[PDB]
Amino acid sequence: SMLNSELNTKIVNRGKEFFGSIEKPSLFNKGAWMGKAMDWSMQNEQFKIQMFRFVDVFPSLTTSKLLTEHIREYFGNEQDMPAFMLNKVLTSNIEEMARQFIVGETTKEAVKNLEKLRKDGFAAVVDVLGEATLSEEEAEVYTNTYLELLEALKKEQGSWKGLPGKGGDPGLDWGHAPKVNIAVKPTWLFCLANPQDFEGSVVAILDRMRRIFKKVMELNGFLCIDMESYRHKEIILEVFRRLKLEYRDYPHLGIVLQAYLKDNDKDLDDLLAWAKEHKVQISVRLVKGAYWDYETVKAKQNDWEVPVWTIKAESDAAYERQARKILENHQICHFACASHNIRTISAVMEMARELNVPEDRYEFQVLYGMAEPVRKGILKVAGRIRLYAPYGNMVPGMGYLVRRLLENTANESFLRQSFAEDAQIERLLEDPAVTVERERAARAARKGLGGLPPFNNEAMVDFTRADHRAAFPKHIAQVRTQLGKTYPLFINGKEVRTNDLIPTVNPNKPSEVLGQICQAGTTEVGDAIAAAKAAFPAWRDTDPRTRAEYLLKAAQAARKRLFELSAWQVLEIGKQWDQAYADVTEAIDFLEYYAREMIRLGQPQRVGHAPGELNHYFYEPKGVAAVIAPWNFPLAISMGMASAAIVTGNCVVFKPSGITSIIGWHLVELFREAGLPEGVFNFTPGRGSVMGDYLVDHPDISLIAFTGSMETGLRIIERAAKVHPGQANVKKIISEMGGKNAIIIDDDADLDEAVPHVLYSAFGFQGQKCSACSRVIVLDAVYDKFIERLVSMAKATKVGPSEDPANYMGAVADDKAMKSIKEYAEIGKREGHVLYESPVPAGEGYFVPMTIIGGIKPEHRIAQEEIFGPVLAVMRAKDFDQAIEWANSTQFALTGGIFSRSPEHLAKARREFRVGNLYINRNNTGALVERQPFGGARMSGVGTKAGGPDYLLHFMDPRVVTENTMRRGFAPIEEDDDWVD
Amino acid sequence: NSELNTKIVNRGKEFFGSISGEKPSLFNKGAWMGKAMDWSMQNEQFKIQMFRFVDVFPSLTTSKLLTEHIREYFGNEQDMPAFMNKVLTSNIEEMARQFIVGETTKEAVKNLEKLRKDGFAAVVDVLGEATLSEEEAEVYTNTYLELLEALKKEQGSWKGLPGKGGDPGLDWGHAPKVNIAVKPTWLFCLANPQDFEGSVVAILDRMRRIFKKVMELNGFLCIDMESYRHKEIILEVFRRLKLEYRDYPHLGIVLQAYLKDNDKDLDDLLAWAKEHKVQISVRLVKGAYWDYETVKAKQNDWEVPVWTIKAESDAAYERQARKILENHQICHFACASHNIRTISAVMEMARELNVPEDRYEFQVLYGMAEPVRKGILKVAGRIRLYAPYGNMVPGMGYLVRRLLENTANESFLRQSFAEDAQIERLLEDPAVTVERERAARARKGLGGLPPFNNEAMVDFTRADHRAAFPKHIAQVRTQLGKTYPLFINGKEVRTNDLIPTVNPNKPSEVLGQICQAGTTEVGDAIAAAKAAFPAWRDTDPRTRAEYLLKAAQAARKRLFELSAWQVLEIGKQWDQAYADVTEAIDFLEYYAREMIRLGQPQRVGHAPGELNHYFYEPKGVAAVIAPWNFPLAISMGMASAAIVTGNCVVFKPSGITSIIGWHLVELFREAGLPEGVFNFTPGRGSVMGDYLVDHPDISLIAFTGSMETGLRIIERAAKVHPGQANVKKIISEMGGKNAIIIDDDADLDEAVPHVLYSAFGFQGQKCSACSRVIVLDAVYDKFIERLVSMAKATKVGPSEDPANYMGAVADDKAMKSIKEYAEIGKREGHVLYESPVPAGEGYFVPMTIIGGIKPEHRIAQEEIFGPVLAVMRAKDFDQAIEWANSTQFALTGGIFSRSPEHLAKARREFRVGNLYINRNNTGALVERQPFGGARMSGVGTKAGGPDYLLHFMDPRVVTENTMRRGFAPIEEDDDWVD
Ligand SMILES: Cc1cc2nc3c(=O)[nH]c(=O)nc-3n(C[C@H](O)[C@H](O)[C@H](O)COP(=O)(O)OP(=O)(O)OC[C@H]3O[C@@H](n4cnc5c(N)ncnc54)[C@H](O)[C@@H]3O)c2cc1C
Repeated sequence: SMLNSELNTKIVNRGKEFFGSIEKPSLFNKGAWMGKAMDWSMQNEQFKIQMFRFVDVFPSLTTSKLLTEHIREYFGNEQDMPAFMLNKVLTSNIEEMARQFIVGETTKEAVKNLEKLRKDGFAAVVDVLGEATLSEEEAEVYTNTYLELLEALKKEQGSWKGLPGKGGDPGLDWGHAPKVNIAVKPTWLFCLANPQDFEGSVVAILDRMRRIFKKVMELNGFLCIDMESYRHKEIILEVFRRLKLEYRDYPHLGIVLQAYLKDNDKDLDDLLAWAKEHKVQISVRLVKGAYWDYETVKAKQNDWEVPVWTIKAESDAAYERQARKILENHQICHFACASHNIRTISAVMEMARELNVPEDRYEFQVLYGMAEPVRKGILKVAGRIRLYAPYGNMVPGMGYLVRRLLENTANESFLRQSFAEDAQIERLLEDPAVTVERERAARAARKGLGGLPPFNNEAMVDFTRADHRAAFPKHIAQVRTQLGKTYPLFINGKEVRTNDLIPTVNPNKPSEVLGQICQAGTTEVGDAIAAAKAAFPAWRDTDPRTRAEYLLKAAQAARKRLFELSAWQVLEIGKQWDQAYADVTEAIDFLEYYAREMIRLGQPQRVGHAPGELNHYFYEPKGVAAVIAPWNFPLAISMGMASAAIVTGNCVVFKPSGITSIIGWHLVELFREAGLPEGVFNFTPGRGSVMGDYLVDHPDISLIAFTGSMETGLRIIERAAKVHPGQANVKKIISEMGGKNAIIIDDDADLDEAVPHVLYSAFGFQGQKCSACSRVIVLDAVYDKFIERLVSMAKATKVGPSEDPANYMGAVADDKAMKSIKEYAEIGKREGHVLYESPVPAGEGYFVPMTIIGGIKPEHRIAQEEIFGPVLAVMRAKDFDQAIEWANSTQFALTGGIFSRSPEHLAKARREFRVGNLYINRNNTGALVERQPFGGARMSGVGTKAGGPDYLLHFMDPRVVTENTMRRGFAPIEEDDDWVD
Repeated sequence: NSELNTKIVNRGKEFFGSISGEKPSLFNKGAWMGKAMDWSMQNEQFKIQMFRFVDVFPSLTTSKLLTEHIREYFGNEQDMPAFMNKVLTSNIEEMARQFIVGETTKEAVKNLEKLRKDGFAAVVDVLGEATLSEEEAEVYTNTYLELLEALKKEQGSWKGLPGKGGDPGLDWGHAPKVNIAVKPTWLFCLANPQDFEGSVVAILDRMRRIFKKVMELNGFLCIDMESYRHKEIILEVFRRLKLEYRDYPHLGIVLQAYLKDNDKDLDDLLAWAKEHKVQISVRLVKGAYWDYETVKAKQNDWEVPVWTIKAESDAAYERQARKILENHQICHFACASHNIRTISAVMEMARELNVPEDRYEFQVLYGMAEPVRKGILKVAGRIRLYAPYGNMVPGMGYLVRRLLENTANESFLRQSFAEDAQIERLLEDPAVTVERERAARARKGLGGLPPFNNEAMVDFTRADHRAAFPKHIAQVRTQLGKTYPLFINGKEVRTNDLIPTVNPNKPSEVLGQICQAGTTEVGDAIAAAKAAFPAWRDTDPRTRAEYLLKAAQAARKRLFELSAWQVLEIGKQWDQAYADVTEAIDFLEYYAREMIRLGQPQRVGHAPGELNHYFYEPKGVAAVIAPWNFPLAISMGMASAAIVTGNCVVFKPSGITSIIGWHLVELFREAGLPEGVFNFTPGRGSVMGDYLVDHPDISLIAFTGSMETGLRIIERAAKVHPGQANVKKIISEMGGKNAIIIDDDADLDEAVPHVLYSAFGFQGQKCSACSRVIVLDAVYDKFIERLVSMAKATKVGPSEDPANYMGAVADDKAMKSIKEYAEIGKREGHVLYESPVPAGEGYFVPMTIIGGIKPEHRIAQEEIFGPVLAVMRAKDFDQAIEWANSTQFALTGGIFSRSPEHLAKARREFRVGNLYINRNNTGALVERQPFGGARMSGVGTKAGGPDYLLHFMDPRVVTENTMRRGFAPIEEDDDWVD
């Protein structure tokens, strides 16, 4: 509009006067060493990656040997290094870089330097550096540091003259602002902060934030609650709202809001409306946001909507739009403009003039140590400028430095464009709404096959959503209205009841009987095999695209029942909410992936190129498949094995585990809803002592798909090898048989990541995963530090019923598992030494303590035998060679992990740590279809990888038809013929 | 010459002018044939339907067969072109009569006289189904004798065709009135340059009988030229018959200008005639087998023997016609062509060389190119019609060839009379056409390697290939008597248990002595392979593939030598031995390329912040237990596949082909393969067989052999013993009981020799061999008569003599086992044929055919692995399929059928691992026919195909979280936001 253009002219002219008054920030001073290192990082993305990852690992390089080797592995030798580049050249320069952005390493030093900044005319908001909070003790250390800082500031602020203002209180900064202002990171107050336990996380954080806030109010100071990643945004908003209402008359409490979030337009509207409704005032520090790359990656990894804008100008436009909304509401909402962008700052200054906002309702904030000319200009133009000033230990100071280097050298950074790229000032001061429309239009100007979308994994449950948080209590309650049923066999499209019933109960409350399961005798199993055999010829002759359609229909049937199917798993086998939902989404992924794989593999392909001849290569099913499924992934692996057999043209006789037979019945419901032909899927739970060998030995079985224990799998393999009278085929074995999986913790591991990932790998679903970490192999010189943090984090977690989301893990599968795991725990405590043994609930339930045992060596039984429970063995390796040797010292080879930031050690692990799925710098559990096709060799399996592009072939046999096309000396010319044209 | 070329173009222009727009009957769109060919020429799919229908038509001998084939080829009435049941039968029969001068000798003679009254001479040809026996050769021979006796009685009453001078009793004053053409291979059912001398003699002896009768009436005999396979044979028949009757002028030979060889062949033949002071006659043609020769050569990696630009054949024709005309004193000339440019060229060159008219005449095929025929009559006056006569069944096959000829895209007749091609282009000097076309002309590999191609088959059209086997067999006999040790960890290990290996066709000939490994030595070889495995596994896949490539080049340089060893050690025929070695080479070249393709880790998934790479790992030590019947091919295939995938091999060759097994030692050592990667441990199964299979350090077993042993291995290998690292992977091929179905509409000219070769090639010792031929009721009696009659022509004897079809079986144990099966089968069904065998030493089993066999019989179920063929009589096609599927095996199968419905039913329900349509069911090639089956024939692994190497490995995934401190590198295939 006309008015829009007139204000834009004022902003652009203010930005022009801003640039004209300024000279480069010190980070862009290419005379200094950090300016040279950053200049080459901005020209060479390969070097940027090396340098920034080096600074990240640098604080763990605690010996001369670690440091020298990492320097060579990251940067090469002295020949390949850049001109400005050893153990002294980098160490002093990197440490000097990190000190550029921190106001001190101790509280006393920080307070002295904060006083110096005041005499230069700058206010401050003080922040405490820290490694990630992984325990209650660490949360207390962080909390008590703020309390210590506030006590030091309390004794000094009385002697500080307020920064000069235009009027008001000469004891206050600019006449109105509190002299003491601190910022706190909420998740640093609770190591288990997680919206899966929303109330518990809010309360734990609020209780510590309240203790800090009371001290702040005694000082008449300001507390700002910082905003972190999207995972915790709603938690943090709720902490702010509760604390504000507890002290409704105290004005000096702020919250950060992130303009790069699509949610923020609504979140700001909501918070303003909420403050009006409750008749309180608030303060907002508006930022763009600090986690852009992380949010984009994390959402894409989980098929979630990306919560951030992804055109940089959209964040700039959102900031100016949201800053206007705050300034319009200045009577209720104090404003802190937190940006280094001259356009953004100039826009806020002119909007404040347009809206005639009193100066005591807005101030400007920049980070200590950067954008100095923008900082000096704000001081000279506005006069109210506060530095965000972190202080503390150099180890988290190094991580902070990396984030600042990333911020300043980003391709889209306003600072880089202004002071490194010689950008045109007109384009820099452009209305970002104009930039948005241009970038969108340019963008407006992976494919599937056969009209189907490409494969994508089904979205994980998203507990940032109120509706997802509410769904599990709702659907667990709805499931409890349908208990007590008798589940029959399902054979040839008919329900068949038998007189032999086995109850299935809640492992966390065994007095809760969920239903009764009919058991098949050998007669009923034989009927199921016969029905599968009779259905096989017409199913085999069904078009592969048509067979795949049944799987797609079953996938949509499960997708529509996702929370219901999950709730059943919570009760029948003690899955935690996330674990249950991930089991159902994996089942859906198998269906969607195997449908597409059969479509891909179902068309015959010409092979060879000789003329006068056509050879077509294609696949045939085998016949009847016995599918013997585990309880620990009761829908995922059951549906994967069964649907793979079915879509490739076989018919299935399915034995679910005797303790997850209701989940097994879900397969019946899903295939029935898909309209699958009768006999193609038959459901025969039964007693292995009655019908187990019968099923495996039967001459009409052509394939056995099994996931379970090594002892049972090896026995099945032995028995299936025999060809009985009337047996058409050599029986094909698809077998997955578990593991004894290790994670290696290298000297240079990032323990803030390694500790929580190891804890989840070991104790997620109380360790009942073939992929679970049961050995953590820790390098000698990091052992004591790692186990202290691991044990301290373990002590914060609670063991209890899985329907309660506050519990980390709960009861194991049944009484037999409990007895067997407890025996293994006693064996392990005699082999090594107990480091942690959790409390468990009193009363009923198959509870085994969360157990960590140290001093374990490869000779020990709990270093070799799969326990399948919450028992973690900690092993102390003398060097990295022994760590790999120990990792490889079992009969198994299923999964493994390594936390290391050494290129040489990672290369050695990739080559020699020969598990079927090796994970680098993350947990070794949670494989996804297509991304991590899953399975191993040695005693862990027969080298079949479910969820990958080699799997379906195992359910089939190849066939070739060769035709001589020549008649009377002529043959049709075919497209791919080798000919003479 | 430009002036000569202008005279030729003007001569052609007058020719087209004198034709007056007339079209040959095949291009007359007012007639039914013209409409059918018009639509065939506009619609390639209909051409295929109509031409294949005319081919199958003579076998549609019942009303049901006919009705069903019409519907299957053409659809229902609504789906048919307008010009289109009894109407179809009569129109096709009328088409065939257009090209045939009669059905009986008396009718042919009467119609040849009518031709004379219209001014045309003739050369008479006898129609016949393919000669598949000596009796059929005698019928064909005696038909020419009968024709000549009839012509002898008539020719004296024929006034000679008018000429300008010479003898009034001869045609045009000089040509004999009786002129016949004979197809040499119709005189011998086993004509094959692999037995060059035997083929020449057999053909020559019958050709001489015909020639004597020809000379008795002062007639002309022309020896026609057939496919390139027999070209040198036929040239040699002509030269010998010429020299036996050096003074008799009226003997001709056909030469084909579409052959690259023909410039030299014509020159050689003229020089030969000058050297021997004889005269010759040449009927120069372009050639009748062009599509076949191009296909056959491409199928065998042979140089295509024909020019492949059509103008090159035209240019060769004019060049070679000039050469003949220049040599008219020695060489009489028949210009056999329907091409007005070609004809005009010959006319003008003869005029410019002043060639006497008695030294050249013109020939066309009866019933086609009618305006061309008439124009030659008018301008030249000396025009002879090639006139076949005889039975309608071969008459239909001849009709198809004529329809193909007339409607070809490059046909001069199609271009002139269907396509309205420009006259100036039609009459252009074809040398100018060649240059323009060659100018216009002016499959890839991966990583600097050429694409995979199968190694060329031995080519016995070449004198050097025919001479190589006797020379290399003799060299092998200078190498007999050696002791062959074990080969373990790069070292020779001798034991004191020696087993001789002898020639199965002459057991008194001892080829050598083979050391036997005990369990100690097998344990040592397993230990050596296990110790070599870590560094071999860590060797780059491209480097491992390089050892296979070097081994293939080492074998290629020794091809005839390696072949000769197999002739003597296991009784391979020359072709079978060479094919064994080329298949070994193919495995090496193919698996090298496959490992290069599979050796690179691939990114899987597309999520950012994450890299997943999917790749493969070897297993460890592989036991390789190889058969004697493909002793280099399958040994090298199984061993090289295990090796290239990063495993190490302990290899047990068969106890009766251990010298061939030692060739793997020689080849891998020449390639420089690291020690311990390949270990050679022949041994007694009763001493070390279970020990090798049971051993805990074995991770994979690759086996080809009997079902009984394969199933034993599968059972024992499933056990996991203390210290065993892996569940043992089985790669197993266990033989078959393979059937070929002969449908009612089968082309028996093709089916009979393909069944014979499938059943008796390498005396039936192939897992793929046809041991059951399932024949539809209504064609049973005719099929077995022709099969037995062909079998009777073949000879059983030593494989080093190429005259023998098959020879001795593998050893004394096999001979006794097979002979016992033959006796069992003779009590179940009824003997149809039992060949003679040589007297004296040798493990000979008669070539044996037994009829009346039913699925309940032992020899319809049990694999005999020898020259014993069961013939089964099925009452209908459903029963034929049911009987084909009635065994416990499912390895190979064949069907001869020209019914789309029956072929579709076979493709779906005849569920063998390798089904072959209208050809033999043996002889699978790498990549073209990946080989192997399920049921009791194997575990679904297919050697020579793109799924095979994965069976020697296990997959592995590395997943890396690439995010540090909130940032990750962006990778090319990331799902991102730009
Ligand atoms: C009386 C007589 C007897 C014959 N006897 C025999 C015989 O015993 N053996 C024999 O092999 N043939 C024989 N032929 C020849 C054969 O049957 C064809 O009639 C003849 O080749 C057609 O040649 P053209 O000059 O009539 O027609 P055109 O249309 O001029 O020439 C067609 C010919 O060119 C050749 N040709 C087609 N495409 C290509 C290409 N892409 N590249 C290179 N060359 C190509 C083929 O030879 C084809 O037949 C005989 C022909 C006649 C008239």
